[PDB]
Amino acid sequence: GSVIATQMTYKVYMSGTVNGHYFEVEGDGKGKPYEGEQTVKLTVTKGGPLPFAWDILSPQCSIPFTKYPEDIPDYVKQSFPEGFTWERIMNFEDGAVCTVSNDSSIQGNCFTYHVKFSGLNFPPNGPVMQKKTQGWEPSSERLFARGGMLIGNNFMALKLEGGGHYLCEFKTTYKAKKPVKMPGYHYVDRKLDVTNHNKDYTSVEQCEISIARKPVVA
Amino acid sequence: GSVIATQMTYKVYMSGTVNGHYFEVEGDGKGKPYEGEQTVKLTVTKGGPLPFAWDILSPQCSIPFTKYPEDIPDYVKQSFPEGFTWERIMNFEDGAVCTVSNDSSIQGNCFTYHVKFSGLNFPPNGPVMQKKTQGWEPSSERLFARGGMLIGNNFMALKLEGGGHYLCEFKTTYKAKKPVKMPGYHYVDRKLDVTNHNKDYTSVEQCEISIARKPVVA
Amino acid sequence: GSVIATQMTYKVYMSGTVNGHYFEVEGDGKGKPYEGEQTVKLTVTKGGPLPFAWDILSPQCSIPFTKYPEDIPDYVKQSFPEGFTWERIMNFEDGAVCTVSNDSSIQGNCFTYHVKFSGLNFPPNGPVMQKKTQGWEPSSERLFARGGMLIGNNFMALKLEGGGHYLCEFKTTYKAKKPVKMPGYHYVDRKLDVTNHNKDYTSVEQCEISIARKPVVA
Amino acid sequence: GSVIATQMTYKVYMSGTVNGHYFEVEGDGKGKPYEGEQTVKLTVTKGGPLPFAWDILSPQCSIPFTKYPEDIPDYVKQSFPEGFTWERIMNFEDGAVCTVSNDSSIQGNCFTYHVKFSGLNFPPNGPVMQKKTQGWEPSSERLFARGGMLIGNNFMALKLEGGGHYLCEFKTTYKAKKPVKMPGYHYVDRKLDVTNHNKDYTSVEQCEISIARKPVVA
Ligand SMILES: [Cl-]
Ligand SMILES: [Cl-]
Ligand SMILES: [Cl-]
Ligand SMILES: [Cl-]
Ligand SMILES: [Cl-]
Ligand SMILES: [Cl-]
Ligand SMILES: [Cl-]
Ligand SMILES: [Cl-]
Repeated sequence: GSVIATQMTYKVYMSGTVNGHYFEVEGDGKGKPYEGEQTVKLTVTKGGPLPFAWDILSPQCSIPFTKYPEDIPDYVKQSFPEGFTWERIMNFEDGAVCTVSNDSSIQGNCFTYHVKFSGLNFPPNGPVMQKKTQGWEPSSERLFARGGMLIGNNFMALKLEGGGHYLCEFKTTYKAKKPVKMPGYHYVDRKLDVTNHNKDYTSVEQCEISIARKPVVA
Repeated sequence: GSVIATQMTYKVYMSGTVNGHYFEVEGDGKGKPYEGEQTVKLTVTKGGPLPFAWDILSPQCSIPFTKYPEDIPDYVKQSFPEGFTWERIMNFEDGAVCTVSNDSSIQGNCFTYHVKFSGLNFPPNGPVMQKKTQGWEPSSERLFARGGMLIGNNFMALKLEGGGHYLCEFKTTYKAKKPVKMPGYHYVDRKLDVTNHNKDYTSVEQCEISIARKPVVA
Repeated sequence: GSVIATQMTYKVYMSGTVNGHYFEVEGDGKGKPYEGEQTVKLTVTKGGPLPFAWDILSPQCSIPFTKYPEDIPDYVKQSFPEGFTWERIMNFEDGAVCTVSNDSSIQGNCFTYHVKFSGLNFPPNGPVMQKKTQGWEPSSERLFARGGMLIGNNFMALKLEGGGHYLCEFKTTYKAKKPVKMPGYHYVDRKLDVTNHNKDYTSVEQCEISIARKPVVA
Repeated sequence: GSVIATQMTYKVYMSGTVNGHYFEVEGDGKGKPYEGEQTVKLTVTKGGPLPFAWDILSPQCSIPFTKYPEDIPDYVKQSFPEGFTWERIMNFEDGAVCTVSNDSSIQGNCFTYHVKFSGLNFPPNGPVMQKKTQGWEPSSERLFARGGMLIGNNFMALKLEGGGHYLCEFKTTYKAKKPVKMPGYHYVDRKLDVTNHNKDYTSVEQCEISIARKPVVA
């Protein structure tokens, strides 16, 4: 409540590989953590232009910016100033798999995100390597507590050029760097929109709204 | 609209195996399909008492009873009177796997469900064979259209005796027996409660509420 | 050694569903269990002609007929006369999944196999429903002991019409009906050949050679 | 045949993360590529001592050193001097997942391997984070050709302290940097032994024997 301002900014430092292609990305964002609203601008600082769809990286560029009701303990925020980290597995329906690790720290009014992205087995003629994806459908992450950690499961889906979907299952484990009050079985709905970008996506702007809630039908 | 009364009844005829144990179940239910409210009474007619947790069978005992808004085409209802079928895969976090097939038909004011359940690899000392489960947490099924079919993905979870959860991923493919108007990316929230049962669950009563909706944060 | 003749015969009684299609199969086979050589004739007694590739059922039609060296304890044979059962999960690379349960008993010189097959989510335009498969490539099952059971993992592959492969991962758990001497980490190589069949595969003849061995490079 | 000496040496440059823990490793090895025999010495140059079992990294430290019969085209060797790369997915039975990318180049009598390792979701009280593993059981990789690539599937297993096994499924895709003669359905048996190491595994010596063969029972 005192550790996180109503208006925060954050920096993203991501590096990784996709089918063996190394790359680096830097971002500058801001938003209202208690409102669940945020925005960020990314810049491919190395390895660009990327030979793959930007969409697989968009969800890797900020959990603190999630609107949690008062009756539902905010796992991520509580962890600060200590901070926290998250580990993610992404299984695409065509065999591709990604493992992503994050470390979230805080310094005053700014959050710092260090991210390592590892993605491979993306079919050369698939939607990713052919850049045929058109953003993510809004999602709903199932979250529960286990071993002092918060685990989130999400059935994500990328909109395909000309109609259709490219499926991907998300599993993210959030690990606070200090004991916090564990939440109950809940969900976080999100809508991530790429609001701007250049011709080759070496520059991108993203908009995200994340709101937590109890089961709709309890 | 004319094929399905506001108040319907249905019969369930299920047979199958769990770790090689054959069994048979018969049910009698009713509800308001357009209200998404239903109830059913099950009776283990063969193989009882079952040496496993009833909870794995509860979700196998009625899609027509789902409240769909008017702006979201009801895939299942449209299929009638022709009817439809569904195929389901259940992956429990401890290795157990179940495949379930259903056939839904209609005769006047009564729906008939024929179900075949195949479940195996349930650890002998696990929550299922030890009957340590305590009902399902409310769920949220992600649904989209593909190849004239409706596919649903759900991150289900069984409440464990003494706290904790026993996870299970659901994937259900709904196949209408006739071309129908396909729906867009949506969800169906549910809460399935075992409202009554005898000492050995050879007799069970279930309550279910299923409501469809558009993404909470679009 | 006394419970199993050098020349045995067996009967197969299989029933099940594939994408909701019920069927029944009966078989009559024979072979030399200690030689790992066997043959069997199948007859679709119900639900035929099957609207799917026979190949998915061929591996479901006899572990006792496996040549085990003397330095490697034969898990399956030891279980007799008590017998044993096995549970199997089949994951095809295109999403299809099958769960199979078996019960193996013995009466004199004849083994009796009761089998329940549940398969679904086979794409309508896939190799299975389109009958474009041409038999299994020889396989190698990785076997080890756990909880008094023997678990086998196999990377199977169906030869496709015109070249190529249709992959399927096999996981089989063998459960002896009585405590037996557990084996060490080993393998069983097999070659299953459809030696004869009629136009619509309502009648089939299969040939199988199964030999156990220690790791080739220890 | 002329591009690869009968006696080669190689250098390994690996970096990565495990549950968010960054690390770096350097290796110096040698062996007889056509004999399938090789050895290598690893040194944790950064992030050591590693808080996890070394065994998960041992298989990441040399395909060129595999003995292929003459009747079976050597995919990896043919690719040189152009070289090749490989992408790997590792699924441990307790939920942990690793994605590994490699790039193999050649300069005279020395192979250079650049490796990126990403592993996460290793349970804090599991065999890996608790360093309770004792080397890999010998393995057998199922290999076949697809899309000009060679795909290998392996059912690996880590020996546990006090008996038992910690399972892990391997899937490796080999991508030659130039068109080569594709091989048929075959296998590669291996035995990887940690021949020496210091108290905290910041220094390790490994021995590997890899031999290719046709199906044992064709
Ligand atoms: Cl907890
Ligand atoms: Cl809560
Ligand atoms: Cl459609
Ligand atoms: Cl809609
Ligand atoms: Cl054992
Ligand atoms: Cl042995
Ligand atoms: Cl090819
Ligand atoms: Cl070959």
